[PDB]
Amino acid sequence: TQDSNYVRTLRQIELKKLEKGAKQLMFKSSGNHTIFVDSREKMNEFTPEKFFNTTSEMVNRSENRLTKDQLAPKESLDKKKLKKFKQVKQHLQRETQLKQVQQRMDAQRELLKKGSKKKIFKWKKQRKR
Amino acid sequence: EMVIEGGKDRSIEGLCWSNVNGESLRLFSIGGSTVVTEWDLATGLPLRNYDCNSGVIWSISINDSQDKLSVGCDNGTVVLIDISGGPGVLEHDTILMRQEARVLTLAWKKDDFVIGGCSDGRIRIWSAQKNDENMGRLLHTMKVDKAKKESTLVWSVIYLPRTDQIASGDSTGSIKFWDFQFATLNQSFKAHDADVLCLTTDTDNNYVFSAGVDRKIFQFSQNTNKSQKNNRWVNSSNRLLHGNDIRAICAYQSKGADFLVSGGVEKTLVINSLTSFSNGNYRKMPTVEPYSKNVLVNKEQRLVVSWSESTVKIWTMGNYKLVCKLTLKDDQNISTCSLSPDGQVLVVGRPSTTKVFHLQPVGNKLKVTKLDNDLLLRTSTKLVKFIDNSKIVICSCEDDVFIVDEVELLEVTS
Amino acid sequence: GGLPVLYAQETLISCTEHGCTELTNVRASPQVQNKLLLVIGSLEVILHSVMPIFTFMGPALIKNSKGNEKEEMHVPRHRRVKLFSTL
Amino acid sequence: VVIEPHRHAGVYIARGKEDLLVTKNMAPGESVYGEKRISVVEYRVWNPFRSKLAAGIMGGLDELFIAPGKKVLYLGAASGTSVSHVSDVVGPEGVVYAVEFSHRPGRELISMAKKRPNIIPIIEDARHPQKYRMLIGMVDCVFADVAQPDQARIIALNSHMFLKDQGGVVISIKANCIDSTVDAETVFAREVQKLREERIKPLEQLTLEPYERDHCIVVGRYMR
Amino acid sequence: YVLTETSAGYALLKASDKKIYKSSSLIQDLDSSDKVLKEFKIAAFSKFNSAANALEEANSIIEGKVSSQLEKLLEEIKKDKKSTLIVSETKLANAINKLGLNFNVVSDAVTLDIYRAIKEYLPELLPGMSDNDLSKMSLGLAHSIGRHKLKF
Amino acid sequence: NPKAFPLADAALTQQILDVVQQAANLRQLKKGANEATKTLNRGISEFIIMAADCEPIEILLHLPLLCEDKNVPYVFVPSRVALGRACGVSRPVIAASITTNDASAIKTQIYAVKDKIETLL
Amino acid sequence: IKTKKRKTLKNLRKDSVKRGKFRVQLLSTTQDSKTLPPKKESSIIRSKDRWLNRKALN
Amino acid sequence: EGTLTDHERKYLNKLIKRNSQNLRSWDLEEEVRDELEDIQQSILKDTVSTANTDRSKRRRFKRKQFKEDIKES
Amino acid sequence: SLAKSPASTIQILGAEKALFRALKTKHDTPKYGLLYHASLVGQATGKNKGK
Repeated sequence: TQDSNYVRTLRQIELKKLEKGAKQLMFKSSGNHTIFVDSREKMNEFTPEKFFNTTSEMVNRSENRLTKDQLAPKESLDKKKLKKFKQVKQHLQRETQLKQVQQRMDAQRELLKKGSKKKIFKWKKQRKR
Repeated sequence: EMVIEGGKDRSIEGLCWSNVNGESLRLFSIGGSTVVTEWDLATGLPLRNYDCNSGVIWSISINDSQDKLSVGCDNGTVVLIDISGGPGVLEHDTILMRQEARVLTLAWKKDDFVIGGCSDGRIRIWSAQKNDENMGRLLHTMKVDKAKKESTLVWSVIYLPRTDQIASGDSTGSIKFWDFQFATLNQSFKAHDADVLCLTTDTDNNYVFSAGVDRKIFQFSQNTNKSQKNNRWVNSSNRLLHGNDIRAICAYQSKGADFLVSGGVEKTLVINSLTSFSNGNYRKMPTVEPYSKNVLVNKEQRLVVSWSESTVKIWTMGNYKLVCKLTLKDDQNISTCSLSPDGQVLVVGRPSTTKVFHLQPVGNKLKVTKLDNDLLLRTSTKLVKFIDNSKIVICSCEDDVFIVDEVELLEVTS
Repeated sequence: GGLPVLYAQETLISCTEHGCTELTNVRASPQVQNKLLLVIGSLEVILHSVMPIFTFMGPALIKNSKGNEKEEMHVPRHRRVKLFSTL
Repeated sequence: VVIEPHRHAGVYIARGKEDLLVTKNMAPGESVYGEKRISVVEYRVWNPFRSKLAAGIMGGLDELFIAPGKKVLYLGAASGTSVSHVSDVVGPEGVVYAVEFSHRPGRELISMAKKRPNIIPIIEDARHPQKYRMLIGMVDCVFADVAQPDQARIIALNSHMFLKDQGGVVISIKANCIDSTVDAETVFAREVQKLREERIKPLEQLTLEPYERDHCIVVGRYMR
Repeated sequence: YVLTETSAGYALLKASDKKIYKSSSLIQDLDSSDKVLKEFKIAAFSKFNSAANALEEANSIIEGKVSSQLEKLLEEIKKDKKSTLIVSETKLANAINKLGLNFNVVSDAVTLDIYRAIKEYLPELLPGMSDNDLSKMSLGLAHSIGRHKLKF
Repeated sequence: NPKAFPLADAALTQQILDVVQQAANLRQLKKGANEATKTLNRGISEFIIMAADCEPIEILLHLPLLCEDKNVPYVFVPSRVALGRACGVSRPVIAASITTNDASAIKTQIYAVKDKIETLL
Repeated sequence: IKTKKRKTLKNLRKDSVKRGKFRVQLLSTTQDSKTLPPKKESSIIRSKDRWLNRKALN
Repeated sequence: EGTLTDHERKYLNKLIKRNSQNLRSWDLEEEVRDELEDIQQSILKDTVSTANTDRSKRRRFKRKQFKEDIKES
Repeated sequence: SLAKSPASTIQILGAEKALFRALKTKHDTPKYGLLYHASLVGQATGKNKGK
């Protein structure tokens, strides 16, 4: 029905909306961490979480890990956070779908320009004068 | 005369000298990894260890007039290092244009052009000259002939200044003589039978001596006047000299001395007369000329101590019995290791940390008991020689002399 | 200035005239002579009272070390003179 | 909608409808590269994805030397976008010394440091502290984001000409700009050997994985 | 004695410390001054701050970033004619340019240590200007001739 | 040509011009400077090749700035008539972007060229 | 009496392993790696020695 | 400096436990943090596609293994 | 940030609202925009001002 000329602008609208929605989203850090210590008595007893001078329960989080001197509306947060992540993922599948639609429609428009063509889709190598 | 030994798990696959006119001769060597180690020539200590910024180092080439230095890394880079300001000084100057080949060998032409053979097959020619618009850029990628069943990779390349050429040796034996300007192949030889690993020349380039992994060292010549009118090389003479390999070669000339020195994976050192290679009386060196000795004996208990690298082994006579074997892990690069005039006190030397044990012979095995001598453990020792049965003398790595269990000497003019 | 550095070096060599010093000081040489007088008192009672009466009329380390020398050092009259010259 | 403080004095986390890292304002009323503002006093968010210090922070350091009264040098100052939030967490009585060689981003640095009087920008190269001397004295931390491969020589020369003792060195190294084709942990081991040879006592390192690929932050104290 | 030409505020300023030459600079961090010992040892000699103007800022910028033959630097140099002794500079090029008229310039590897020691405790004692005044005058010079001589 | 930052060598120029020939065979590139900036803004370009042979070089070096913003690889080539004859157009083009298609038949040589371009910064 | 010796030698000579979530590497004495600077990069010098003991030559 | 730890230990432990429970209750849910982590993982894997860079570094490492392995093709 | 823009958007830089409503419905996008008040597209006559 519509066009490459329509679907391109729609996809650009949605791509910019997606990137400045991910600009406000926040992801969890991961991967590793490594502390450098002088050789013995830190290999004998390993370094615990208490190198950080924090509590023992609040060390698994990669975010804010409040120490002791700095350390001394129930379902709505989680349902809106999961709905926002669902909305960004729905934006992303809309991006992929509009991308493949513009892909096939642009190929179908490009197939009728010119060229000594043959279905194998390749062109006869002669430069467009 | 002088040995500078590094201990367990360290190599050297490249080194070069620097002698500017009026100052100290210095060695820049590599290890296995990413550091140009500038050694002293005073007391066997690396006075500077420049971690080069890129890759893993593969070959050094000093520049003419000895102010610049080229290393070839493994990511693809060739790094220029400026060395000016006497000893101790090393600064990164520039890295030249990257590529995707493990750069294997380098050689300067003048202070301008660095020729580098790389592990794709190609030898490339970077330019690096001050006050000129193409600095850091290459000029040509001349390409050696490949082979289908094997990745051909050029192992060495040198510059020939009289006939303005570059000689390349590679991993098919194809020693190829390329022209420098116009950047293409003057002539070729499939002389060798396996990997060519090194080559050299003399001071006015009438000869090119190549030597590879099938140990056949042969000499291409340009001696006759019509051959230098054509500036074309012949496959003049051949010589087999070795048992297993060659892995390096060098040449030297003077008006009283002219000879070639080669060596390989059998551990010797073979010397030929340079300008008379077909005529010359060659000479094999012995595999050990131990002018820093490695095995000591003593006449109490009739025992022999034999210290290998970071490891000592003690036995005694009578047949015999291989009594004990000590290995040391804090001691890495071994040195002189002398025993008492009694089967008690053994001092083992290392120029960083040197130790003393005493020995309880319980019969068919020994018992070794370390004793803490901390002034000894913090000084640096070249010779330990056991004046009396308890006290010893020590030389220093700083030209002092002390007594363990103080001494002065007179100075000497420079 | 050089004589002040000489006085500080001599005091450090001993540890290893105050009225005339304050008079010629008030008559960066002032701060150097004050720090020298403080070091000389650190490493002398009536001269110290005259030096307090002179030095109150006039840096940071010299004042802190003068406080240290004063706490090392009737007493109501000296404290009254010091506080009245400060206020 | 609720502001909650972080480990370091100057950086907070906005909780509420969504959780995200955030920092305060020195120049009120305006964003500087297009990011969101949250006014509950105004604050400006700063994402881990186009910064490197921010992704290091959300990875979680241990003793970060970025201080709200002390002076911080930024070398390898990109076109705004990190020095703004470093300026915000340093605050008014401190100062941030941005320095950047390539002077196509120099226009962005000059125009942004005109708006906030807490940055001072320097346009000379990161290799010549003799050149951009005369204007800096005794900073209290240095933070590098230099992409040139001699990162250790650069931060070493700038630190021991400029950084005082027990001053923090924090660096964002990237694997591929110094040594490609060899893995990340190997090149970080090589870089920290170069650092310990240059006696910056390295406290801690992390690789900041899911925000930005194949980098590392190395923190440490300087021990002269 | 001491001859160290610290260019910090708006032009040159000579350091009149209470120590000796580059050998005492090799003993300086050995003493590990770092404190009120340094704050009492160092003292001012002469600070040739012409103005906070753009012209004086650009002239001192050309001095401290090129061949240091500025008129203010030469005028502060021609104010110690009692020995024509050895001075301690920072940059190699400025040291070589200062070693062209009746002196002995030097700059080697402990000059940076004494320069660290005087950049820490510079604005307390030597110029007399307040620390915020220097922290803003540095911003002024940085935006003025840190930009416009190098950026276009 | 001092503002012409990285320009390729002889062999790298030859291999990228053969891969741009195969790209023009398979119709997987967009040619011209304004078309290059269009496809760079809409974010499809694998890499950019640009010819340092035009009388201003500033007719093309505006796309390096957003190319550095979008981290795409980019490289110069010393001949615009070579770009034209290799791209398959009778006029001398300036710039050419290669668009992204993971289901190609030249994907591996495009990616090897892309690594050889992003290695020299 | 068979492998406990080399097991305790390994567990004293190795660098430390990941406690909790993250890992900890040690830091050697600076008065060891000051007289013999590198460690030989085994993963590439085994490559050069493998090429020189290639099976194609004999 | 004193750390009396008689009433101070109990007060500090109770205050630290209450504040740590408050800061841990500020987070969403330990059970529902399995779906949000999967959505974040998919969004990251389709936004910041570093798998192409990883495969490119794998090719750049495979192209320099000196090929004593036959290149027969 | 005007130089970093193609020739097509330098053409249609003005009349973007007619552009976007013509894109999101089915019409034909405009051709002059803000350059229409220049001195040369007024010199041309017909659809020659479009070209």
